[PDB]
Amino acid sequence: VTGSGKKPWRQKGTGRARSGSIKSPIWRSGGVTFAARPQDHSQKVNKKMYRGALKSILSELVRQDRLIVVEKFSVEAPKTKLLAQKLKDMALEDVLIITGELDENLFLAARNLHKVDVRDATGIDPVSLIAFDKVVMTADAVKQVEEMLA
Amino acid sequence: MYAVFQSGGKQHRVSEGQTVRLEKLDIATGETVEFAEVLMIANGEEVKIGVPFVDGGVIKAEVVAHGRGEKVKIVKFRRRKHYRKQQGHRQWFTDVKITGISA
Amino acid sequence: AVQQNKPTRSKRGMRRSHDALTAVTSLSVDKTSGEKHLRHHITADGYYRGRKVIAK
Amino acid sequence: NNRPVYIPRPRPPHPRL
Amino acid sequence: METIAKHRHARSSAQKVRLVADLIRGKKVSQALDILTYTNKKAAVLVKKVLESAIANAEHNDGADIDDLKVTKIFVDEGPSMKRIMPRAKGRADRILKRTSHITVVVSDR
Amino acid sequence: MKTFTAKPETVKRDWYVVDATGKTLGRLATELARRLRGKHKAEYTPHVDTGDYIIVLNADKVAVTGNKRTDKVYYHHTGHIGGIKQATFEEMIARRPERVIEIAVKGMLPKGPLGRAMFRKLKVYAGNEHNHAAQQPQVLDI
Amino acid sequence: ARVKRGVIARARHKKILKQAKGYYGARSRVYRVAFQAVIKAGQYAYRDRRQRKRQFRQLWIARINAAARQNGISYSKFINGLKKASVEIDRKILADIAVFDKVAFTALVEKAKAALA
RNA sequence: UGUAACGGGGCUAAACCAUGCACCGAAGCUGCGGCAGCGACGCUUAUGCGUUGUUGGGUAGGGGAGCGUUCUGUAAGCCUGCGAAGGUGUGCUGUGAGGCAUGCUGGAGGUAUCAGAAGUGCGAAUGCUGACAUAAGUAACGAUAAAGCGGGUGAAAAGCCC
RNA sequence: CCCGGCGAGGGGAGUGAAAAAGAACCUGAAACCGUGUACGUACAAGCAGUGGGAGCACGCUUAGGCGUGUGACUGCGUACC
Repeated sequence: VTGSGKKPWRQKGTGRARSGSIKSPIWRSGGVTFAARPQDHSQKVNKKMYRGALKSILSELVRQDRLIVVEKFSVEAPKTKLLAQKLKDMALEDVLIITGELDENLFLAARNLHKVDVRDATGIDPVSLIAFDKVVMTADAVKQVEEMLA
Repeated sequence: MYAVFQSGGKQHRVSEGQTVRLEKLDIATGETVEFAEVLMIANGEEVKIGVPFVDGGVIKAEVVAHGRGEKVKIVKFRRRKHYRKQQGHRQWFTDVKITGISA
Repeated sequence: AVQQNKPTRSKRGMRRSHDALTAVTSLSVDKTSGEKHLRHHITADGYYRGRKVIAK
Repeated sequence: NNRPVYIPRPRPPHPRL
Repeated sequence: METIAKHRHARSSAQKVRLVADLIRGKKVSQALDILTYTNKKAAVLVKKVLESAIANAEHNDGADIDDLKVTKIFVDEGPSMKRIMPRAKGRADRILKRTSHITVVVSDR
Repeated sequence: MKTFTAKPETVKRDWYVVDATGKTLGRLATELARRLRGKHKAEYTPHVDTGDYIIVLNADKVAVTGNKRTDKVYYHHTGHIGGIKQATFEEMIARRPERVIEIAVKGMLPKGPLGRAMFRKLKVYAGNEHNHAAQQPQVLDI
Repeated sequence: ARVKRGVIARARHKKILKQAKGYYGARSRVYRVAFQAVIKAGQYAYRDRRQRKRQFRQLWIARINAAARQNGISYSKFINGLKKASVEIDRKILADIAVFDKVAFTALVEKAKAALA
């Protein structure tokens, strides 16, 4: 804290409490007894534990029929309107599209759709699977999952 | 025209057709209850209990309410000994109206 | 020389009970001009006992 | 509100020895 | 009617003015006016001016016939205080409070 | 239900006459305190003055056993540098015979506003005559 | 994540001051003094929940003793007679009967006297 | 300092000794209602118990279980200008910290449930800052070189001008 | 527009959804200081409360009490850290 180490007043004779510095934490305008510092909150998770949780999550999605497997999922042109129509007739509004190969055409179509996400099998995280109401996996996307999950 | 009877460990003097509050009883709110433990019955003529609980005296009473009493705050504090404690209590009670007093 | 405990507002008011002012409630009316004035005092315009005394 | 910049220096009238 | 009238930020202390206020509380305006005229206090002329204003407000903005008016309510409230530094002996300093007050007078015909 | 409490307005107080001739001071005084407190009534209430008015006659004829007639001493302080004054039983009787009986009752009653109130019921006279015949003061033998 | 305690602190102080309502002076206005007053009232309330039972017991005995003596028997004798006669009426009813029903009490003392004799 | 060596009144039994029968007397014991811990058994088996016995004063200290506040996800969901937060009363509710509904002011934000992280709870430290009391309408108004009157101006003159 | 000292301050009028939003200006808590109403208090001794409790003033159904406020009198009771 900006200031000086000079004692505000003498140790004895003054009728008020002993003080040592203007920057003491019990003083106005300067203090904070335990000041925070920039810290890393990331924690270690074992590889097997990460895989086990991912396997556990996928199984339960299948059990709650929240996971739908279909053939290749693609859009002819990079238009959000087309993607909205394709998801409308399927009665899906909050979906996570997982495809084996990432194509810019599908990536751009879903960019402006908040409730819709497009992802690759490699870039799969537990939070996304849990958060999204429905998960749609392509045939290719499914295959890569077992290979990486093993 | 009043009688004395023992209900919940404490005796009550109740006249005909009056409501008396007494400890909780295992009786539903819409059923009559019997008090055959009549300590004393008083009228124009006086009858006492040569043996406790008269001979055939009974009291007919109907349950009305099964509420809880006013909240009581219990405070325990030890001076200078760094010990304070708080508690609350609401005593269960049963309201019953006397319907009939026998002889 | 100095207090050991601060007196309450009750004691403060009790001490102040004798500080109330009193109204004159004794305003006399001049014989001639009929102007209210303090007894045994000249009026504002300069009258006393009827006859003008200031002439100013 | 403001600490008196000057603190008077007292004396020991009563040695109390 | 209400016909209130107040004078805010009077320099006089609330305590000192409050003695004058108690004199005329509940009295008719005619008796209140000459009571203040012959009261030897600075607060007397402050309160009298407020009372004159209240009567004028009633006469102009409200019904006439100010003869039957009474001072139903009158109270003095402490106002903002000005802090001043006054040197004392041995280099010490002390705070002088210039206390103000709000004088409120309410007159009505009923 | 709630225990009965006497209401001061609806209290009946009787008048009695006690002859204090040839009666032990303390034993007479003890009885008077009981009547003045109202403890003899079934509606007695500690915080209500349920007692009865008592007239005591022939105060100067009270009797004391033993040498108390000469050894009993009444001390009172005047609140001054050395103002401690003592009077024997004879001196009190000669000066004010009624005061000794009042002093005895005073100490046999509770201290406080209610205690003073019930003490005011007692009316001690030195002679055999009283001017309270308008109160129908029935004779009390005790 | 700085936390301001203005709202919570004001709630706690209001709760104590509400419980201190009716006390004299700073005991009903100032929290530091009100808290002590409220705590002391709590101790007294706990203590007097037990003194009340004995205080009323003393009052009933005094009432019975006055009524019994008026009938010509001491309290201790009267209670002993009831125990001998196998009467389970407690002091609360006995005092209540004496105040209201004089005839009923007269029967009780008569019953007690018979049992003693 | 004042009786002042029964707590007092007062007592010749209301003192002392011996015997006896009564009664008063605690938060002790019993009766009635309610809560919680621990060990068993008849049975429920992540929990009630038709049950059973017992325990529940407590500082230093150890163990267990919870309330509330700010922020993150759930949450572009939900409540909200026919009224959010905050403020101020009232009425219910839980063994507790608390919670719920609502009157008036307020004027646009708040946040269920379940998890996550803490600048997470103040009555004291001759604590720090601001505000406001007390003494108190009291002391004081700063050289004991000294003022008085007339007129003028002014809303007002012992202090200004003549 | 009016009171006032061609003041300060205020009461009307008008602006505005709102002027107890008037620049001393969002919300406006506490200490502290006031006016009004109900009850209590000038023969009574002490941590100012607690238990019991009459009377009085307000409201409620019933006509007896229930609530709210106050609280004479009385038992016990020497703050916190």
